[PDB]
Amino acid sequence: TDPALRAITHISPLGSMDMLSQLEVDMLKRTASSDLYQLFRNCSLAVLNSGSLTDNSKELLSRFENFDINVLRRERGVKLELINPPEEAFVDGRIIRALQANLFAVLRDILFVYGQIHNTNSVHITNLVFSILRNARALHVGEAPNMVVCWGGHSINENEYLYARRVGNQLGLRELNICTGCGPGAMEAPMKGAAVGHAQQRYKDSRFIGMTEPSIIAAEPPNPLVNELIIMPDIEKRLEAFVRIAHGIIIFPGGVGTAEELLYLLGILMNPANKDQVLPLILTGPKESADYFRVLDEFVVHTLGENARRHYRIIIDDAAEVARQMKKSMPLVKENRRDTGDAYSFNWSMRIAPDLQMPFEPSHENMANLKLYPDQPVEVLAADLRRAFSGIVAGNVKEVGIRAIEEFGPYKINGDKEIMRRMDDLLQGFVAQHRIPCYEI
Amino acid sequence: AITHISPLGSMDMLSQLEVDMLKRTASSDLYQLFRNCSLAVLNSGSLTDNSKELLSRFENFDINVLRRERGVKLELINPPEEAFVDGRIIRALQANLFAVLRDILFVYGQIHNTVRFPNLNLDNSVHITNLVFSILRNARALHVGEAPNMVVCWGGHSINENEYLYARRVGNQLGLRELNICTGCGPGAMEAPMKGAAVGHAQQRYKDSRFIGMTEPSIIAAEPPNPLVNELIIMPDIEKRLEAFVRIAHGIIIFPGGVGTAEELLYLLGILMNPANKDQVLPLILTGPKESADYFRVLDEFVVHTLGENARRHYRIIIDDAAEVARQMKKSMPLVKENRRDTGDAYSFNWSMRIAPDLQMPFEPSHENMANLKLYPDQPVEVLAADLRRAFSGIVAGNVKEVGIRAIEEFGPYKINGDKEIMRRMDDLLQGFVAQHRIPCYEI
Amino acid sequence: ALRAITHISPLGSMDMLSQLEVDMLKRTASSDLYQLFRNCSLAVLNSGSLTDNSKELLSRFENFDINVLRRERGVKLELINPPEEAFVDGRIIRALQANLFAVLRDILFVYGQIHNTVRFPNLNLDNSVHITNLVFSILRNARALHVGEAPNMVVCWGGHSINENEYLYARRVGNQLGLRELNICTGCGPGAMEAPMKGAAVGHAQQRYKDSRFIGMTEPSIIAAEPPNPLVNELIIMPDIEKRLEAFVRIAHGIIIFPGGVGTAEELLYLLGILMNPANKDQVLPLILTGPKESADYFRVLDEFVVHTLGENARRHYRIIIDDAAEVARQMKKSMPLVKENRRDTGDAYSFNWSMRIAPDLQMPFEPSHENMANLKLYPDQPVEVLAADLRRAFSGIVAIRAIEEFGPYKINGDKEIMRRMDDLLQGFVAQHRIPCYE
Amino acid sequence: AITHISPLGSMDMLSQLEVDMLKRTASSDLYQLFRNCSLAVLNSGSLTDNSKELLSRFENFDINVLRRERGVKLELINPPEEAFVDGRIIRALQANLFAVLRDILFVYGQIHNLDNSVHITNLVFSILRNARALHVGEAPNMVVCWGGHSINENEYLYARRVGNQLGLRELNICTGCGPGAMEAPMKGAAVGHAQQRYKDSRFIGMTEPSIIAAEPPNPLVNELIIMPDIEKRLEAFVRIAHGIIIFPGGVGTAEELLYLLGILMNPANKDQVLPLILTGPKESADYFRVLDEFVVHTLGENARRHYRIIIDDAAEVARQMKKSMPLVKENRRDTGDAYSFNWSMRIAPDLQMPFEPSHENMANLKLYPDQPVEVLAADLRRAFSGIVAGNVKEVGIRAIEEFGPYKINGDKEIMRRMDDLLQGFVAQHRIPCYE
Ligand SMILES: Nc1nc2c(ncn2[C@@H]2O[C@H](COP(=O)(O)OP(=O)(O)O)[C@@H](OP(=O)(O)OP(=O)(O)O)[C@H]2O)c(=O)[nH]1
Ligand SMILES: Nc1nc2c(ncn2[C@@H]2O[C@H](COP(=O)(O)OP(=O)(O)O)[C@@H](OP(=O)(O)OP(=O)(O)O)[C@H]2O)c(=O)[nH]1
Ligand SMILES: Nc1nc2c(ncn2[C@@H]2O[C@H](COP(=O)(O)OP(=O)(O)O)[C@@H](OP(=O)(O)OP(=O)(O)O)[C@H]2O)c(=O)[nH]1
Ligand SMILES: Nc1nc2c(ncn2[C@@H]2O[C@H](COP(=O)(O)OP(=O)(O)O)[C@@H](OP(=O)(O)OP(=O)(O)O)[C@H]2O)c(=O)[nH]1
Ligand SMILES: Nc1nc(O)c2[nH]cc([C@H]3O[C@H](COP(=O)(O)O)[C@@H](O)[C@H]3O)c2n1
Ligand SMILES: Nc1nc(O)c2[nH]cc([C@H]3O[C@H](COP(=O)(O)O)[C@@H](O)[C@H]3O)c2n1
Repeated sequence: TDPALRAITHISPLGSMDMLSQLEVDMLKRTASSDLYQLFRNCSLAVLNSGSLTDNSKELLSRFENFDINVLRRERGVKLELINPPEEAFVDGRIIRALQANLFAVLRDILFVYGQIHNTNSVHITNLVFSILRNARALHVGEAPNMVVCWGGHSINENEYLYARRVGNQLGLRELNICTGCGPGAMEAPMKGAAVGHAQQRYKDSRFIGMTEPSIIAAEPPNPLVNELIIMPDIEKRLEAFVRIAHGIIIFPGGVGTAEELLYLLGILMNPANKDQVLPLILTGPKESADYFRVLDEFVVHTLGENARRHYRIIIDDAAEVARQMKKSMPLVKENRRDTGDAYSFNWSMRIAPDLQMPFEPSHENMANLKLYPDQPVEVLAADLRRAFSGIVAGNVKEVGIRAIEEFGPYKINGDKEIMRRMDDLLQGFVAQHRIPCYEI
Repeated sequence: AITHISPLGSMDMLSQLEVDMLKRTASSDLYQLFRNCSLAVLNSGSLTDNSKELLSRFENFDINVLRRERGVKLELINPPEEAFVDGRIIRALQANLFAVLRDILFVYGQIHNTVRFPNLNLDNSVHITNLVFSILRNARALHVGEAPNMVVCWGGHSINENEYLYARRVGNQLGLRELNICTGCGPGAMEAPMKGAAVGHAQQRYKDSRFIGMTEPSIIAAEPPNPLVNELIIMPDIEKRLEAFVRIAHGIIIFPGGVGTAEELLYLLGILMNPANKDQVLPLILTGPKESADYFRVLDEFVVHTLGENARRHYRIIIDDAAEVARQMKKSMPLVKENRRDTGDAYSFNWSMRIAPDLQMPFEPSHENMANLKLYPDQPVEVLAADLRRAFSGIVAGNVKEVGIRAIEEFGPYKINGDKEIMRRMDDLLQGFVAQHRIPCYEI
Repeated sequence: ALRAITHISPLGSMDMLSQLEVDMLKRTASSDLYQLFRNCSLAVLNSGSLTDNSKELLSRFENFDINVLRRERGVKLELINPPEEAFVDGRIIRALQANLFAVLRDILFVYGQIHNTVRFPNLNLDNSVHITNLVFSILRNARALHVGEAPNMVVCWGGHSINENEYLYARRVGNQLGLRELNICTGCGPGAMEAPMKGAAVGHAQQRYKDSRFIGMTEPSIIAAEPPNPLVNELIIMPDIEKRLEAFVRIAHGIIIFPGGVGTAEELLYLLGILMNPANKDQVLPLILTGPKESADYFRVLDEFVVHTLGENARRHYRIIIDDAAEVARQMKKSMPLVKENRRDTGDAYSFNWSMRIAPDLQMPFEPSHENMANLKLYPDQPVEVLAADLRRAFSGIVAIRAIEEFGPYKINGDKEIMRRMDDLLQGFVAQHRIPCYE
Repeated sequence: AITHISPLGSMDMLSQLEVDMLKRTASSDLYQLFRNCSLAVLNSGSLTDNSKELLSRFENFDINVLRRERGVKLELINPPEEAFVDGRIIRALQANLFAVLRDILFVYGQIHNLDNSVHITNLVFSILRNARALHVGEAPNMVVCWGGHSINENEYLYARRVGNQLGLRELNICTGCGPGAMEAPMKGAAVGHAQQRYKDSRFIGMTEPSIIAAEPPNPLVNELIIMPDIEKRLEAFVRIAHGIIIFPGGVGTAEELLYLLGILMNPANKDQVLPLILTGPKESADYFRVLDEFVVHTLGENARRHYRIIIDDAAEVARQMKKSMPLVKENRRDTGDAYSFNWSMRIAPDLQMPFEPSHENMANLKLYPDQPVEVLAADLRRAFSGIVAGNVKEVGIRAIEEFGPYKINGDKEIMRRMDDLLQGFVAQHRIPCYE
């Protein structure tokens, strides 16, 4: 169909999409013909660009502008044609199996999942999240709890990396499996250690999950350790499924996305209906992360109240203790699901409120109608804080309207201007570690 | 009195909104079916080989879909006590039960009533086949990369002592060569193979036997599955049952099943003698003990006179040579593997096989419909055999079923019209089958 | 598609062999041991025998001969005129392939080596520590003892020929036993040694147990005549009946004795003489005797004989169930966790009962010389352990001659009431069809 | 300060009379070997690379053999605390420890003919069989990876790069259990196995009682074998490998490449397939240059049918290695040889025998081109094992002052190449001790 020089390879499916119905295959193909192709292409490039020697992002992706991918139809199932893929993703002309699987992964979540809902109620949003993970063969039936979600920051310095490896090698010396946001630095070090420790302790089925969104994976290649890759429709459905599959959470330094994620966490942990649930939240870093955490906690205790630190707990420069506590909490998390009658792998009990599930358009009017009142209940005040925060993080990676920072005025944030005064040094502090301007009186 | 069972195999990871949907559907009129089938599942291997008498004893039995946050459970109010060893359900029985929950409630209920999958008109043949595939994929029944070894084994409900022995032997041979059996879940001809194949898999240290039994809600409800069946599948109607028999077999051995097997072959030949399927490899062997000779042959004549010597290519008869039937099968696998390899086709499912729409949809033997059934030699062989199958479906047991009798006492017998010699051959077959104990209800 | 010279590769036993050991196989194969290795190998290949014959079945293949090949990697086996039923489409049946290399394992590699070749010193073969440590290295080299194995092994004894009831019933015991995820070990033979495994199969099937272990133990003279039954997964051949019985005891976590005619009497008296010994008052080895309806009286006379000879203290080590298939499994399954605990507290292994003190008396083999028979001390002043040990050697010889015609009938210098119960049991067994041979 | 350990993998099912053998062997003079090797195994993974001083901290340590009816247990008096997690011994550390109980207490003590070349080879096999390292029915993927104890960072990176490429092709690594070049190949291999989903890595590390006494096994070694001497350690290196890859190990690579070319160039081994790739970074081009020159002159250019030199192409190093594997299988197939043990390879009994560098013997060593190539290299290795060892050991400093320097007989041109290679080896910083 094309006479040019176009290095091709035909890949068979590995670990997803393997048993496909015919009428599903058609659907896969008709979707790869829609406008969705760009995402499907750009994600598939980042998937084959994993663990690239050159530690770049935009420039790495621009080199392969000759790249393309096609969905090939066969009576049995389906195959992926790879025109001009990066050479590093192949050994002796065979695709590396990790990558293969993570490729067919992107077929699954971007063209099979993301297609059927986006190219076509908080109960629907959860059962749908469950369904995605079930289809991802990620909820293992009869699995004792060992999953420790690790949130963290895109860029991090050398000490912070070192310490997050140590937490990992510990987590792993205790036979605990890790999830992250499939990205780099903080989302990577914990697995990198947990492997070594998984090794030493002869653990034989290391789960290193990695949850992400269309807009993140299109630019950010999954770090190489990720052995299971899940892509969810939006951040909103990403954070929800983070929480539901976790048996522990360990926030790291990181800066902006972390802070935003913490508020998401807390406003589900402080809701009444969830005073019985057991999800250990240990924040941690290295010695030089002392002041950073400090001001974080100061911010929460001001906004949400001191009663908010019911739910968290800060260990500093004790890699071993963080893994020890996470290991001890695992029985309790089982039991706490035992007597609810709740799946060990999916926390159906945790009540996440529709405000936490509803997506925040980065529209200017959205922040201009935002509310920050101490009279608002702790839950509502925290959800609005998180939605403003996930909008700022989207203002550099989604680029849906980058010039709307001050297009007809600054984001009218009506309410206690002292909440913003606390974020003054907080936001500049993230800029300090390289992680009324935007608000309004 | 009341035991609560956990899932085993089927229904292990359920979404809440789904568990839920079971309990509603469990309350619908469908309930009696769900109960009947679950009582049958628990009465497998019953020391009493009684059909209706065995189930009528357990009238106090009843079953309840219980909801928990994790998943779903089953409440067993007065279960037959045999099915419990030291208080625990027999793991086999457990998994068969949760199979009835899968195909009876999550599968039958859902596609017939709630339009959750919209795009399913269930007349379009593409939709019927793809569905037959979704049913099977969900029963974890199709395996990816499973090199071909499934010998589907059609037979007869009641069979004499010799036929059993002979069919057990074929199974032993089949399983001495590491071939897995699939039957129609029942007793006799559908039990005897798996029963021997078991000793075969054993001697040959074959591990992970697959003894599939495929069935339909009316069959299972009256007839418990035989105790050997390892994977239970319940297809909505015979039509979907046969159609799935085809697609998942890599070989087919038709044992002697009385006048029933006659429409069986015809159905098989219908798809086989089709020009788009002149390339598909599907070993069709018939076989039987010494005495089954006469019975296979009188069949043979009829087929060749109605369809031709060309029909004799697709099948093969063998008699009292058990082993050779295992031998030809084990041989034909690699060719069947290949036949799929070049057509770019799944090993476990035969997508390419064109089963014809008139064979997918059901046929009702209305006295008007019967006589309009075109049966003459000009009409191509495909249509000839398929109408011959529908014509045999109605006239066979046209006197056993009291529906046929009452209707052939009102509107008269089946005055079918087509070609004189054909109704001669269609007769012959029945006069011989009657000679072998295997106005009339029919007319020219 | 097969010939009459076929070359079989190893399966499951003798897989990794050093060249110097490979040589040892061939030199022992050319020595006088050959007939044994020949007869046994024919036997193994004649399992699943469609024809229900014994000696007539094996005498038909006089052309069969087997030879030890040599390659650099290991050993292979040369089958010259094997029987055809043990091959399918020119492949050897994988069952028979193991059991063949099994016989190669124990008859030539073991029995050859330990008897004479001083390649292994420190083999007094009289010291009872040596016999026991030897029985271990056998079941070890036979990959028979599994590390970290929760106890599920139930040894079954019984009669090689049994009516159709005794078989049907022993089948049900198996079915139930199996349904509880228990593994059976018998003496490899027919009838009472087949039915437990035969049923045990179906229920292992119903309960999705995925590693049946139908062990069968035997000794060279028996297997030469009796082909193992088709169910046997592990074949193990022990040098003599004595070392076979010791290893029975060591591997069992339960012993059921079925209706084995007068053939079980020495069997029970063998168990008792280790169970009633002192240092074994803490050990946990359930001993049920069972049978179907008609076996009732057959145990009856039996139990009487033991009570009166050894005492009612022998009823401590056994129990008796009749026609309750289901129960004999239920109790057996129940006893497993206790058997784990008793080996646990004692610091002992689960697969091998080191701590049972088996009498050196019972380990050594018995000569029923008329002098030795008379000198056999059969008095109740002697302790119950030695009383049962001497009562067994008495029954093994008197029941199972040319010498009672040369010298005389077996005038045992025993206590008369012991001799009185002895003859009364023999007469009661004659009522059940199960000057005399004694005096 | 005491813990008790159960057996993991090694020594798990033992007969009672064997157990007794373990105890009395432990109480003898072999105790010190056991203890210092046991100590080193518990010291794997330590951040401190002061191999010796590390052991000097834990001089309180001691180790007792515990009897039980079931088997054996290991009492640990004052064990290093880092080798535990929440009181649980690290499983890796558990296993290698019992492997020292295996090869040092059980094996070494008991075996101490050993004079007949066939007896030595069958024993090396019985040692590898008891170590459960020979897998029956195993496609050949073992690449033995020789190298040097301390290498700079560019050889460490390069050796790692090799491994990753080896791994990425589903190939297992065998090394000398140490660090430096014996670690980076496995360390790489690790990352790669993962990427390709290779789920059964076999990072065999073989060694001798003297080596492991002071040196903790590097943390990647899955399976630890300890052979009695070096002579048997090498012979074993040879029979289990399917290829060999020689990293830049300084002058320590000289006798090695000779020993190997000895068995390769002997006649009866003209049909065996054992690839030999020598690789390294760019800094190693001169270093391999003089090595290859010295050989082409002494043994002939026929010797370069047996060794190939690749420099700075890690991919190809593996690519060829991975291509060789099917050929090494077939080569064992048609000979009727094991795929796990190269029984057919003829090792000459002199290469199996230890060489004592007595002034008399090294002078008696025949070193002239008149003798044949197989013998020449053998004597050349026995030459270098004393010559270069001269400038380091006292037998080549102290003995050459007492009875005079080493006046070797043979041919002058050979001795010229020898000295010329050495002068090379001094120039890359890797009458003297030799005349
Ligand atoms: N609550 C809960 N139960 C689960 C889960 N996964 C598996 N199970 C098992 O379901 C089985 C049914 O026992 P129930 O007592 O009725 O469970 P329930 O809490 O919902 O009532 C339990 O097995 P069991 O008989 O109790 O054995 P075991 O759990 O003690 O080992 C339990 O282990 C889960 O994610 N949540
Ligand atoms: N058509 C088809 N291919 C399948 C099936 N299952 C697995 N395969 C794999 O697909 C490979 C065929 O590659 P292609 O030759 O391109 O098939 P294609 O023309 O239809 O695209 C098979 O090669 P292979 O030679 O069969 O490898 P192997 O399975 O013997 O290892 C096998 O690895 C199936 O059910 N149908
Ligand atoms: N007696 C015996 N023990 C064995 C055997 N195999 C493994 N073990 C284990 O030994 C462990 C007990 O620790 P030890 O320190 O050795 O006991 P000991 O004092 O009697 O020597 C148990 O693990 P655990 O987890 O502590 O006990 P459990 O819960 O598994 O039963 C037990 O399972 C065996 O063949 N026999
Ligand atoms: N040389 C050698 N042979 C081994 C090894 N391991 C297993 N075998 C097998 O021994 C079996 C006997 O076949 P032969 O044809 O006699 O082998 P040979 O030439 O090497 O002597 C072969 O099985 P097969 O059924 O005949 O063929 P295959 O498909 O299993 O490979 C072969 O694979 C080994 O480490 N080395
Ligand atoms: N045993 C084992 N098992 C796995 O699954 C692994 N995945 C990645 C590694 C490597 O990660 C570390 C990288 O840290 P680095 O040395 O580059 O600074 C290496 O020390 C390696 O052990 C690894 N090791
Ligand atoms: N799961 C399992 N595993 C083995 O290893 C087996 N070996 C033999 C059998 C058979 O036992 C019965 C034979 O008795 P039959 O009724 O045929 O006379 C068959 O119905 C089979 O189940 C078997 N089953």
